[PDB]
Amino acid sequence: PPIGPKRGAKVKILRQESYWYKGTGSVVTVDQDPNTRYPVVVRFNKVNYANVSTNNYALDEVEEVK
Amino acid sequence: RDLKTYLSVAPVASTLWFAALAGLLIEINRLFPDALTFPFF
Amino acid sequence: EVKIILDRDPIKTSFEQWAKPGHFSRTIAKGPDTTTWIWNLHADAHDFDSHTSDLEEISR
Amino acid sequence: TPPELDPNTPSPIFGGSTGGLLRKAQVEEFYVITWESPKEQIFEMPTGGAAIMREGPNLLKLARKEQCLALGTRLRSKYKIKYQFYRVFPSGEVQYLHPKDGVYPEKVNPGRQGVGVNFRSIGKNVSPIEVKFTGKQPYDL
Amino acid sequence: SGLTPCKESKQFAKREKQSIKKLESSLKIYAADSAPALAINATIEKTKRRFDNYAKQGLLCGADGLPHLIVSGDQRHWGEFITPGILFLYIAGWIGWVGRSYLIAIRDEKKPTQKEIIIDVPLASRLVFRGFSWPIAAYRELLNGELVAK
Amino acid sequence: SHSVKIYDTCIGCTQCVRACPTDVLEMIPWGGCKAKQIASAPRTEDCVGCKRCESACPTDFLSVRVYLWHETTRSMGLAY
Ligand code: CLA
Ligand code: CLA
Ligand code: CLA
Ligand SMILES: CCCCCCCCCCCCCCCCCC(=O)OC[C@H](CO[C@@H]1O[C@H](CO)[C@H](O)[C@H](O)[C@H]1O)OC(=O)CCCCCCCCCCCCCCCCC
Ligand SMILES: CC1=C(/C=C/C(C)=C/C=C/C(C)=C/C=C/C=C(C)/C=C/C=C(C)/C=C/C2=C(C)CCCC2(C)C)C(C)(C)CCC1
Ligand SMILES: CC1=C(/C=C/C(C)=C/C=C/C(C)=C/C=C/C=C(C)/C=C/C=C(C)/C=C/C2=C(C)CCCC2(C)C)C(C)(C)CCC1
Ligand SMILES: CC1=C(/C=C/C(C)=C/C=C/C(C)=C\C=C\C=C(C)\C=C\C=C(C)\C=C\C2=C(C)CCCC2(C)C)C(C)(C)CCC1
Ligand code: SF4
Ligand code: SF4
Repeated sequence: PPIGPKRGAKVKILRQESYWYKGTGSVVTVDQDPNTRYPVVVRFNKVNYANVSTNNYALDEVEEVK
Repeated sequence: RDLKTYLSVAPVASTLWFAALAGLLIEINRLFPDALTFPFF
Repeated sequence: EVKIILDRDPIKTSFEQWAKPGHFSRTIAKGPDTTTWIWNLHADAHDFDSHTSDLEEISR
Repeated sequence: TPPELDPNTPSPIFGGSTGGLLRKAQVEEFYVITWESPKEQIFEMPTGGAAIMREGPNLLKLARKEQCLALGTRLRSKYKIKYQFYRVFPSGEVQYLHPKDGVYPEKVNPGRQGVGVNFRSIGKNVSPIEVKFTGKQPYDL
Repeated sequence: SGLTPCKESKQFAKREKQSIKKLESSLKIYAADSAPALAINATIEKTKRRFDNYAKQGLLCGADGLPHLIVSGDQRHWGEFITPGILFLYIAGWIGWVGRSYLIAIRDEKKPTQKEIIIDVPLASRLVFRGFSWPIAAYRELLNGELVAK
Repeated sequence: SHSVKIYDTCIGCTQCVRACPTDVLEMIPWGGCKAKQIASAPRTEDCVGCKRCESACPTDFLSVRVYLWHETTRSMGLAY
């Protein structure tokens, strides 16, 4: 089947070291490629210290939230 | 001009707000000066 | 060469740009994402050669 | 592939500057950067003020390397030029530094092998106590 | 309350007396019918009124001759602290509650920061009087007061 | 000299390598991202520690880190 969380779905970050740690964001796409350590690119409404609004995460680093 | 209204409500909104507040406070004092307590109860 | 009076005709006059904070800079005209935006707006307000690179515009 | 070697090539026209080499060059190390110029051109010296590039091969000796890359980086953009720099030492041995692998570092090359990369990325490193008394350090792992 | 009421404090009376003599002294140079004179006589009348009210409102005084405030909660001095305070907390609560009503109205919108640097005055004027009944924030607290995510 | 590490969090943008003033990093083939490349610190002896690399990383958290260590002439940025 398709690999990760749906595209529309919003997720909760589990990185700990991420700026948007216990917060949420929406997934843009999921790299379908195995070997790729961190796919699941996500974007956030608010910018981080480095002025960027998107980052990639591991599969176990995100929880679908509703 | 929509736009002029837009210049306004910027931090000019702060000064118009505080100038109004300052005026109100000043008049109150002019009316009720040297008040160290609320004596109406 | 001969020295003379040289000018150009009207170059715009509107409140449109008053309604748009940080219009002079392309980076800061997009609006704030952090409170740093506000300070930068006042610190680059008079940096004319930072706004454009045309010497004629800066001089004017 | 083998690096280029030198050197007997001429150096650029300059008048003298105080930013030049010192005792460190004599007893520790010094660097040389070399390039090919299409025209005789003027450039800003990192150490000094202004110098004239000499058409053809050019040789410049600078202290510290960073000076070498700063000038070299400027050479790559600004004007299009190909440059290389080596570490001299005092004995006479010389050492090729940059590029060092054919191609520039920005561009991925197959010959290169990784150094200092941790496959458990993240800040998944262990607490300092865990390595306490173990010469190690958490990142080294 | 180791103090004595101001009405019956000698030091408190000496201060009113000394102050009036100082202003009256200045009164001498300006002669009578005069602008400064009327200005000084107005300060003197404002001075008498001041001390008169303090005594009138039962405020204790200290050996210094100056009123002192009781904030213990004692009933005779709520005017000194408690009454004005509640008044404050009402206003402070008002301002904060209205300020928080604006951000929530603004939050789900376009560029939310755009209305934080350029105020939506129609929206603000709509929300300002909601602070009048801000202590019915309590009833929001029974449900949607604060975020559960944290 | 200083210590510089890279992490599989790297996306191969290559910006640090472009940012470095002393040619410490370089890119090498890899298969953990779409760029298929990853940074490397094969010459940490020439690093100065200005962290221009870190200042240029877009990973949520830096994928390149610089741990300032023992000081050497090279790291102290001395022309004398
Ligand atoms: C350190 C940097 C920094 C900077 C530059 C700012 C800047 C700002 N903050 Mg932030 N803040 C900061 C740090 C900072 N903050 C920190 C560390 C925190 C804690 C996490 C906060 C928490 C915070 C909150 C909760 C809020 C802000 C808000 C604001 C904005 C208020 C603008 C304003 O006052 O207009 C003017 C404000 C008025 C009330 C003027 C009154 C206008 C009235 C209502 C309408 C106009 C009436 C008219 C003018 C009067 C008529 C009289 C006339 C006819 C005479 C401003 C952009 C506020 C905001 O977003 O704005 C909406 C907001 O609510 N800040
Ligand atoms: C003459 C040119 C000029 C000047 C002097 C200013 C000055 C200021 N700007 Mg503005 N700005 C300008 C042009 C200018 N700007 C233009 C052309 C634009 C559009 C491109 C902007 C867009 C802009 C934004 C978006 C913001 C500012 C803000 C500010 C304030 C910085 C925050 C601060 O002071 O702390 C404290 C703020 C105050 C103390 C508010 C009161 C200010 C008034 C002038 C004092 C009121 C006087 C009072 C009634 C009597 C004295 C009371 C006493 C107790 C102090 C400062 C007053 C920030 C701001 O004001 O935040 C609310 C802010 O968010 N500016
Ligand atoms: C002929 C006089 C003159 C002129 C035309 C300029 C013009 C300029 N300067 Mg220079 N400067 C001057 C004199 C002058 N300066 C002097 C005498 C000094 C020594 C202090 C400096 C030091 C200086 C520095 C370090 C910098 C400039 C910069 C600039 C450029 C942008 C500045 C700006 O945006 O304004 C913005 C204006 C403000 C943010 C106002 C800030 C308010 C000040 C700091 C405090 C005012 C307090 C007031 C005096 C009293 C308190 C009142 C308060 C309670 C309300 C602009 C080309 C900047 C640049 O990068 O050049 C391209 C730059 O970084 N200037
Ligand atoms: C922004 C502009 C637009 C906004 C405006 C819209 C709202 C409009 C509403 C305006 C209506 C005005 C209402 C008029 C009210 C009357 C004013 C009045 O009565 O005069 C003030 C009056 C007193 O007034 C007195 O009245 C007497 C009666 O005849 C005489 O008239 C006297 O002349 C007069 O002095 O009462 C007070 O409230 C003053 C009490 C001061 C309280 C201070 C005590 C606090 C100090 C100690 C506490 C310390 C706290 C620190 C805690 C931390 C410690 C660690
Ligand atoms: C003209 C001009 C100029 C200048 C100007 C100036 C210099 C100014 C100013 C000004 C100022 C300097 C001001 C002010 C003000 C203030 C006010 C108006 C106040 C107030 C307040 C209040 C209201 C108070 C309150 C209170 C009380 C009493 C009680 C409690 C506490 C408190 C404190 C809160 C110049 C040269 C630049 C040029 C241009 C033009
Ligand atoms: C007169 C009167 C009154 C009134 C009262 C009121 C109504 C008030 C108010 C007021 C207000 C409403 C106010 C205010 C203010 C504020 C401020 C003043 C602030 C600030 C700030 C700051 C300073 C901060 C800073 C910072 C930051 C921001 C971050 C972190 C760090 C820091 C901390 C630095 C009463 C009746 C009661 C009594 C009597 C009379
Ligand atoms: C009685 C009395 C006293 C004492 C007192 C006390 C000791 C108490 C207390 C107190 C306390 C211990 C308190 C607490 C608390 C808490 C909390 C936990 C809070 C909270 C909150 C909130 C959440 C709010 C919010 C809001 C509002 C509501 C309004 C505006 C807006 C805002 C948002 C800010 C004295 C002797 C002095 C004087 C006499 C009287
Ligand atoms: S800069 Fe950061 S992300 Fe870009 S390559 Fe170097 S490490 Fe990877
Ligand atoms: S720190 Fe400065 S020197 Fe050391 S690697 Fe990052 S960029 Fe190169």
